[PDB]
Amino acid sequence: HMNINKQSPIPIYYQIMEQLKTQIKNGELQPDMPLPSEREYAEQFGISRMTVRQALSNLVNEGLLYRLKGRGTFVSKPKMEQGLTSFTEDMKSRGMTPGSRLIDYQLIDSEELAAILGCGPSSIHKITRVRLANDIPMAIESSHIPFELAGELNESIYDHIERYNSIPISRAKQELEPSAATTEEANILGIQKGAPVLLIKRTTYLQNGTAFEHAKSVYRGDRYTFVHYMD
Amino acid sequence: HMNINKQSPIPIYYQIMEQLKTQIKNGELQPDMPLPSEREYAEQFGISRMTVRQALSNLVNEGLLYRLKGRGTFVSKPKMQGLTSFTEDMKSRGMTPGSRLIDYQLIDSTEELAAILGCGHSSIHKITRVRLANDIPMAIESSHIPFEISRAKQELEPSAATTEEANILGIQKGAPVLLIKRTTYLQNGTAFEHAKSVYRGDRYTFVHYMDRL
DNA sequence: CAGTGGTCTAGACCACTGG
DNA sequence: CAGTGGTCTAGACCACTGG
Repeated sequence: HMNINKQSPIPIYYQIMEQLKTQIKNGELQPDMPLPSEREYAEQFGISRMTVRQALSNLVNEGLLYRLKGRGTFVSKPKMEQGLTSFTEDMKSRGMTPGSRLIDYQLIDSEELAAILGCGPSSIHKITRVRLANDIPMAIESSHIPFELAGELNESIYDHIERYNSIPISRAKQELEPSAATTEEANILGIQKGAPVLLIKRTTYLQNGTAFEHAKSVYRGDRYTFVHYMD
Repeated sequence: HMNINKQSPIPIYYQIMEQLKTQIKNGELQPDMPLPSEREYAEQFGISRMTVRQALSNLVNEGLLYRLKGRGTFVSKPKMQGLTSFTEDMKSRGMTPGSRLIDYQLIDSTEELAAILGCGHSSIHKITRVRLANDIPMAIESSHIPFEISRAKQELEPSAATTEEANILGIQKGAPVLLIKRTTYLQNGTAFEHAKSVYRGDRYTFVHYMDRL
């Protein structure tokens, strides 16, 4: 039971997206069942087929619908989410309360390797946090960021990056590698020395196709498994 | 320079997509230098604005270009992979993959295994290969299929080598290994292969790319 | 067959951007 | 200001599925 206002400042395709999205969650529409036609939709609202099509085409492009030559447009088979996740979002996803304990900060310059994150010789933020879940330490996170891409700040946080620049967030590159806990890794995380940890190098790009952050993290092997989902 | 076949059975946006893709890889077009206007493209080829826009839109959707309201459409710099087997994963690393079978079986279905995919307690293939890279042991892989493309689910977990694990791979016992459970589903929405692998920590790092908005 | 998505056209106004 | 992507319209032919 759908409603579209051509007069609204909110684009018509978006109105059609946002509402259908809920008609699916609410299961008012059922998977492996066709929707009204592109042409039928276009009439019911008194808009152009292509304007129907832009919303539908976006939803299919997001996996919520699918198409069959000569038959129609169909709703889909539900999904789960994790791409592009931070620790806080990774935890809320596992039903846990994310936490943060700052343990180190510095401003240091740069070897050639730090320059490899698309250096703009420059001054860098180096925040070393301890990541927690239900107040249990889960990981140690060393985050690397330039002043040529963030300047300075007093944080009290993802959006600052897209805010300080033209560009939004896009794609990310994670490198995982297994290790045994060093005595300081072990100490902080509260595990035995030599205990299995997971070393994650996450470098993150703008839609610029430019990276802003390179993060070396250490994750406890006992309480954390990396879950991933591709294609 | 760029060429459009309006009569051809391959659509015009796809023609535009494909060529542009190479002008970007080849660097004929430069990152952070804008493309010709949407309107400029439409004239230069003598086609409609919107069908140019379908090509670009698709490319921007693939991470290869980005748009700036009021300014234009710009290129992005980064490199390519995606969708992994052991063997494509190695070729990607400049290496020649190999396989040595060390076990094969058909066993009953236990419920935990059975919970993935359908019915169980039903005939399951269990192939255990030792995976090779330029003739080095890299992993020990126990792959599971019932005998009865799309999405994949990988779970990584770090560990220390058990003594037989160490044995095969030719590494010290207790050495850092990487435990990967790779479940892959068909377009059916039904699971196809469940693989429990063990990877040496010394010579292997897991690499992975993410998208979202 | 009448219906459907996939593609395509030749125009239109808007909000936004930079100089 | 003039240019750009963002949106929209009212038509069109096609190749394809089903009864």
